[PDB]
Amino acid sequence: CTHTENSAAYFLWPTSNLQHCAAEGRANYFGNLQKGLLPRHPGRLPKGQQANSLLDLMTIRAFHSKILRRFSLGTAVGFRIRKGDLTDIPAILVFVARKVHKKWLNPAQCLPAILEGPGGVWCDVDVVEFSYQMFSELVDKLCGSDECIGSGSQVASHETFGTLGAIVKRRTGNKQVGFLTNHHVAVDLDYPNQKMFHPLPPNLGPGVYLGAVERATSFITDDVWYGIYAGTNPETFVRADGAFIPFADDFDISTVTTVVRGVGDIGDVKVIDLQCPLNSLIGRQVCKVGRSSGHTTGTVMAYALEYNDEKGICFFTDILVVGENRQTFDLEGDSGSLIILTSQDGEKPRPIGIIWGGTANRGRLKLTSDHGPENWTSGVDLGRLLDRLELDIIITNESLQDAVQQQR
Amino acid sequence: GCTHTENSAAYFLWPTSNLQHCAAEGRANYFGNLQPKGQQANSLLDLMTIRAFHSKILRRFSLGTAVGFRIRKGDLTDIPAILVFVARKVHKKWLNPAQCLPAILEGPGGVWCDVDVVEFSYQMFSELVDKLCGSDECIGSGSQVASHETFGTLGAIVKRRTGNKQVGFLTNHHVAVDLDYPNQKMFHPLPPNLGPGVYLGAVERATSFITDDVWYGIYAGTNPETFVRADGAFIPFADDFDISTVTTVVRGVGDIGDVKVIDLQCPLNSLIGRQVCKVGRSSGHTTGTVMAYALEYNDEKGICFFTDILVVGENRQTFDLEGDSGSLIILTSQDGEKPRPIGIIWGGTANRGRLKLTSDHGPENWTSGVDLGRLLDRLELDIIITNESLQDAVQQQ
Amino acid sequence: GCTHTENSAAYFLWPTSNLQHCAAEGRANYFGNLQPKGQQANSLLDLMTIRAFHSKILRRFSLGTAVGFRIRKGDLTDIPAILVFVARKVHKKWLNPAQCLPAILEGPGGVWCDVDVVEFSYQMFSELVDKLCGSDECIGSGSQVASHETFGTLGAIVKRRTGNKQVGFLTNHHVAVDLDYPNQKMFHPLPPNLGPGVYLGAVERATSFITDDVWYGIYAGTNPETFVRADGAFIPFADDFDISTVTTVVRGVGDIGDVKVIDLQCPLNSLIGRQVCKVGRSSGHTTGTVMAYALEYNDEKGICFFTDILVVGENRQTFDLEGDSGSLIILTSQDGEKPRPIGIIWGGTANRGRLKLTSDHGPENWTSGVDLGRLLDRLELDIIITNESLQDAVQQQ
Amino acid sequence: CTHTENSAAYFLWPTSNLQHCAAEGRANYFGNLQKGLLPRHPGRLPKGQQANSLLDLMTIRAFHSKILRRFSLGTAVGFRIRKGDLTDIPAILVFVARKVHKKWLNPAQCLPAILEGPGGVWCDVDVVEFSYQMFSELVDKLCGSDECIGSGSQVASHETFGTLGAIVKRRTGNKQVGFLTNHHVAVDLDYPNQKMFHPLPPNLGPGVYLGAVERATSFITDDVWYGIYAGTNPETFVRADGAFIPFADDFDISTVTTVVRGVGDIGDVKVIDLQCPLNSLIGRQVCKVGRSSGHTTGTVMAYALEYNDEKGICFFTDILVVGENRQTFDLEGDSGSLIILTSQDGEKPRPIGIIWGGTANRGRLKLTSDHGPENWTSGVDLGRLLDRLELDIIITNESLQDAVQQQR
Ligand SMILES: Nc1ncnc2c1ncn2[C@@H]1O[C@H](COP(=O)(O)OP(=O)(O)OP(=O)(O)O)[C@@H](O)[C@H]1O
Ligand SMILES: Nc1ncnc2c1ncn2[C@@H]1O[C@H](COP(=O)(O)OP(=O)(O)OP(=O)(O)O)[C@@H](O)[C@H]1O
Ligand SMILES: Nc1ncnc2c1ncn2[C@@H]1O[C@H](COP(=O)(O)OP(=O)(O)OP(=O)(O)O)[C@@H](O)[C@H]1O
Ligand SMILES: Nc1ncnc2c1ncn2[C@@H]1O[C@H](COP(=O)(O)OP(=O)(O)OP(=O)(O)O)[C@@H](O)[C@H]1O
Ligand SMILES: [Mg+2]
Ligand SMILES: [Mg+2]
Ligand SMILES: [Mg+2]
Ligand SMILES: [Mg+2]
Repeated sequence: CTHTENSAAYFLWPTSNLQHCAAEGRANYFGNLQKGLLPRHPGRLPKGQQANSLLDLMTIRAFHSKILRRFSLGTAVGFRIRKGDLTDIPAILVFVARKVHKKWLNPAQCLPAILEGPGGVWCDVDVVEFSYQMFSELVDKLCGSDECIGSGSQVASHETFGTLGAIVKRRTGNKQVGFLTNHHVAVDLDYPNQKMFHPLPPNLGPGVYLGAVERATSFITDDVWYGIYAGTNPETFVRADGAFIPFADDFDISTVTTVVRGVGDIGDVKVIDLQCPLNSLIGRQVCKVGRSSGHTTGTVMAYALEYNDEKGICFFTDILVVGENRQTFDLEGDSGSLIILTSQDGEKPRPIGIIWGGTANRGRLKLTSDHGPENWTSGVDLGRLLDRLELDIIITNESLQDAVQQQR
Repeated sequence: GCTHTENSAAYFLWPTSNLQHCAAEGRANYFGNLQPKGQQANSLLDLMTIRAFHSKILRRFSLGTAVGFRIRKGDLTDIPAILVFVARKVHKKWLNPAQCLPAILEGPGGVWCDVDVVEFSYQMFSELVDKLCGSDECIGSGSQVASHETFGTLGAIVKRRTGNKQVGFLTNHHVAVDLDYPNQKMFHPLPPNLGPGVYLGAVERATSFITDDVWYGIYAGTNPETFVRADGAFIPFADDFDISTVTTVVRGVGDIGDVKVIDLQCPLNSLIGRQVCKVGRSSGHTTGTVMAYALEYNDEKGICFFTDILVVGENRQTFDLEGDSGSLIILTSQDGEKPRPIGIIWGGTANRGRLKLTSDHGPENWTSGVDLGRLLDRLELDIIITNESLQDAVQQQ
Repeated sequence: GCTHTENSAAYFLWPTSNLQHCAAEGRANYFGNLQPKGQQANSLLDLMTIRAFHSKILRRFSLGTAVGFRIRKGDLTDIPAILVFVARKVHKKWLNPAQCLPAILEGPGGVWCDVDVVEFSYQMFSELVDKLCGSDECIGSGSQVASHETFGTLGAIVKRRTGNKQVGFLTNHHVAVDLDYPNQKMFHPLPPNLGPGVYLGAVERATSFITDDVWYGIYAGTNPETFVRADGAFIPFADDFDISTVTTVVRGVGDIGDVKVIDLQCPLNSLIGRQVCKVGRSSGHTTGTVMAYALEYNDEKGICFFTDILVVGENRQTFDLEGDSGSLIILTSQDGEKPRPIGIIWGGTANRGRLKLTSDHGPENWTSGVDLGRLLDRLELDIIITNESLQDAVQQQ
Repeated sequence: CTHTENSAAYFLWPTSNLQHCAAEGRANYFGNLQKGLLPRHPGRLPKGQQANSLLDLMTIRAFHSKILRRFSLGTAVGFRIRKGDLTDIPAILVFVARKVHKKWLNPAQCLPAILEGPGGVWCDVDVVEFSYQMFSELVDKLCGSDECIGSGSQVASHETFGTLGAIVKRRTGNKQVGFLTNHHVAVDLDYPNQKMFHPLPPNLGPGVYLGAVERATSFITDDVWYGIYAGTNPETFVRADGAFIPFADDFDISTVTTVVRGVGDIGDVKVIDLQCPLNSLIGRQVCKVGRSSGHTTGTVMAYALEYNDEKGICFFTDILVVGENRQTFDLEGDSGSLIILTSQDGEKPRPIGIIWGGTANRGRLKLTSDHGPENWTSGVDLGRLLDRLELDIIITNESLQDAVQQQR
């Protein structure tokens, strides 16, 4: 062979947040916030100090998380939901096993309507009750009837199967062309390789060998992923689930399309800037094309969903989506699907995330009294995922052909 | 220390009165002594007396019996009848004479009735259901009440007639009781391990089975071990529970009148065929029809079991779902009178019973209800039906 | 009809006394008021008082506690001690100061004791076993007694002190009770659906949990919901049962003396370390050692549970098997006196508890026993220990 | 091909006992017995009228079966067991869920000590409490290590496996040479064929194709099998389980031995004459060589075991064996093993049965107070089984070679 490739199943597990200095760095940050707080009057809050960004909301939530998570199942940041509808009121969402009348809650349990954080920036606190295939020509094509491979296509390891998310290329090294899907779909620890096939692996049925997972990430610290401390727990991780599969050397890349079937041509990834106005993400209509539920549409309901489970480990998921018109946004098997902003002004729809859709990252949510609870879906921030995997999205077939010729 | 006395032990009483020789011989003597233009049955007592006397031939090739009105082509008649439930109703051509049920039975004293054959076997969302399950500012009939593992519906606001005369509520036995626990604490709408809620109190007393002669005042059959399913539980409100948050209204129904005793000697149509309703935590407000009374057991034990009230929901819809256990069964208003409660739903629904009425539809669910007048007597409870009477009951505890 | 009155309903009482504010405040007031050459504990009361006062720090990193004598290198000492049960006993090098248990605790009044750490967790064939299981011409302590699904051992011949003063027997609660059944009939040795046997009678009354202050006469701990596992059931003999076939002897032991009350103020070695025996339907005659008293709960409820007696069988053999539930725990004769019963086996054994004593052997089974004196008081029963006293009891029913 | 073979899975099920005349024939027999009974005194029974045969005992049992089976789990005929030992006292054995003292039984339940039947013949009634691998060089050889096939060898269909019982030849038709095993081991209804292999079928491991089941019987009426009515039920059947497998046309019969390994050369089948003295069967020591437990020894404890289960169907099993010295006589997998009388006077051991060892034909029995219950085994009467299948046993290798040359 020409160059040396890694020939070992090799695993690195996080230890940085377990260094006394790394925990002290987080403790010092919140100690600083606490030392300077000087909370405002028993009273009125100025409008210019109202939170106006994801980062504004996430810092208020982190600062007040002990009281917030004492009698709740989780929190996220977004807009207050009132009578089932999104308002334009910036808010921390507090998820509860069941919303009950104030009269059945002592004052310690009853959430406040307003929280003021460090620097005087304040926001609303909203209470949301919360818990943790299709037949069409499109679904047929995604699962094997189509002459091309692309976003939405079924991708299968020996064990599980999911949805190809995007056509991508490595920024460094061999600069190989491949695809992005989620890590759980693509990986099984009982095997030394992770081969992927479309539509099925040889033990289960017909299919072409697409290539094998080269690298994948599951957990990333919040301070590395978001650039801030998103909570006070020294062990805080984002489920940054993602796997990169370089196309096999004898796989015909001319069968790959960069089009998202059912959507059309998409634009470049839209990064989530934590400092821009909330309404460029929260409340935006999204769509996804998956091998299980085909094309669906939904609403981004919240960002940076937090969950505290068995040990003193805090877990974040980036994007919370609910399907429109009381239809589920996804099903099991849609994991890896691209989460795409629908066009507002005629611009190409742009991807913002990839469906996580896994172990505990699908559940139910209650919005109205006249109808049953609704499924919610979780997504990983795509701009951040591409950064950690060091990949670029390829959005045109002309750019795909250039990228193939430029592999080394 | 404390001022008054109350339960400090989980203490169980089990029935033994019917196992006495003299008790069984009294029952055998009654029937042994007893053994067509006959002044034909006009009351529940008349039908139950005929069925008890003929229970042996009736139970031989059947799944159980009840009393009511003959059902013909799926419609209730006004013909007084013993209903005989069978696993499958088949043409008379396929039955030997011993198996084919009669059309008429004559009982002691010449009182007679008809015999009818019925084929038989043993979540909703709304603003109302949301109020019952935690969104309302009050607790009352229909509210979700929860033990650590099981959930049901509060039936009535009640007061004990004796002892500490405590105010509390009535619900069903095993919505309220978990045998892994030494106490029986109940919450609205959820226990703390599952979600938020107010601690209501704990079960103080409950009853499950009662002998037929004590419950009905008559021998309901020839089996010396005959019992009635009487699964009711009484929960006194906790010392720190604010009873000013309690309503005596039945939301979705309104103010109710006093309990309507089921008198076995009154005309059959004052109970059979009557329209009823219920407000429950799972299905909200539903409407149904009383189809039968005093249904027997078919569970192979060797022991007769009775259930008081059989209800089928109107327009082929289910009258109750699981979680409606404990809801009040209420006679709907007919001539302007306040609706009056006659029973309480016995939970069921782990293995539902269904009955076949017409050939063009599948079988329909049926609901069991416990006779409320008799249940209140056995637990020595008075129902409280106005908020002013409730304030009085609180002061008198 | 009948002449005397008896139970006609399955009726359940559940404890609520400890849920009163005044009851819990009395307990909190007692301990709040309370808060090394100290006249060091000499009785069960002394140890239980120290353990209750320090229960919070003791229960923080432990699976439960009991009182007795320190165990050192697997052998019982005569050193009065609180035993602290842990999931695994580890070297002090691996414990922070908050976790490492003390060696000495001083309680109210300066009374002190030792603190000991024990690692812990929650068929035989013979001529005797054949006699107990149906081959003997008599029924007595040790005989197999069976419900429709569960089987156990008859504990004692007893008489009710009040009401009908009926003669019957004492056994454990859930050998005797099946919650699917309205009655609780028991047979020797098998119910009719399984094999031949004589109908003994049915359960009349039973108790499972009792508050600690009512059972022990003291607060056994700081938890306002503290209960004792008191699972005993009383079965009056059936009207047609021939009590002349009943013996008061304990086969394999002999004539027993009266129940030996466990007095909390007497010296510890009159109970702790005492040799005991038991005659049970599954393991026949076994011998064991009383290792501890008043063991606490560790079951995460939020509720303290107590068990009275902890027994480990001698020579590394099990003291009981499943089916021995209900056997009498009897102090063996030491100076010629008749053996005297002190407890009754609480069944267990679905998920046995074991404790580690030495490093060269696996963990050993331990047996739970219920304090017999207190159980008899709570069910208002007198034990009958001679056949002449039994004839008297029969005549006086 | 030369001659025509059956090319269909074809099933015949008994209907004869359902004819009104066949039920009347049985009813008339017991009606005759009842009409003439004239029972003896409240008292003494003559010795010359004491039952002295299997047939004597079986007729007393049939005549009195209503009272016998009212409070019992089954009956058999044999010798009274007293304090765990066989006596020489002819008796009906009555099997009970548990033996209890008389004092716990009303007089209706308590069995009598004596029963007198038609003709004045009488017998004892005995009460018995009752309910429903190994590593050695021999077991290795039986399961595949041996160079030969013979009695005791493992024989496997695709699903189950058992023990080859005897080398046999058909009395009629093609007169093919093959082997006898039990029907349940050899047969599965989901397949059209029943191929048998030693030691394993191809889906499970290595093995040679032995041939396929040609014919098998499961249930035979008592009056056909025993030559008498063994009970009053118009639906009475013997579990006459047996399957005949002719050796495949390309199977090398020179690999077959007629020796019973661990026993030696055996004699001809010993028929069970229902009129001969009881002690030529009851109480006799037996042995069996099976693929699961190898060579074991046991005692014939009883004959014509009766069982009444769900419908009004009475079932008989011929031979009841208990292992010696509290060792189990067989295990699952020994089904089909030959049940052989050990030598008394130096004569070759002779086979009397074949282990049924199946659905409900193994259970436990209590004999002593100082020890736990013991396993019992069931066998099918071999002389009768060979008659119904029309087969002869081959007991010498010289006779085997003659039989092969004489196949047509
Ligand atoms: N810890 C809690 N658990 C459950 N319910 C709670 C809790 N704290 C508050 N609530 C309920 O949530 C209510 C506030 O809900 P929320 O903040 O969503 O109001 P809103 O957005 O103005 O209106 P809407 O309820 O229609 O969304 C309180 O009035 C109370 O009934
Ligand atoms: N033991 C039995 N098991 C099953 N079916 C029986 C049995 N005995 C009678 N039947 C059937 O039930 C019929 C009687 O039905 P039933 O008494 O309900 O009549 P109906 O009320 O006049 O009419 P409908 O069938 O419309 O209700 C018999 O004619 C026979 O076909
Ligand atoms: N919370 C705890 N969990 C587990 N092990 C503990 C804990 N606290 C103390 N220990 C261990 O138990 C030891 C004390 O044991 P213990 O009191 O039984 O001593 P001993 O009776 O003198 O000797 P022996 O170990 O022979 O019984 C400590 O030295 C420590 O190793
Ligand atoms: N229906 C029955 N169910 C259970 N046990 C019974 C029944 N009828 C009788 N017995 C018991 O069986 C006893 C008779 O047993 P059996 O006929 O085996 O006696 P045996 O052979 O002389 O002695 P051994 O009991 O030592 O075998 C009776 O005394 C009685 O205790
Ligand atoms: Mg809201
Ligand atoms: Mg009808
Ligand atoms: Mg120690
Ligand atoms: Mg015997």
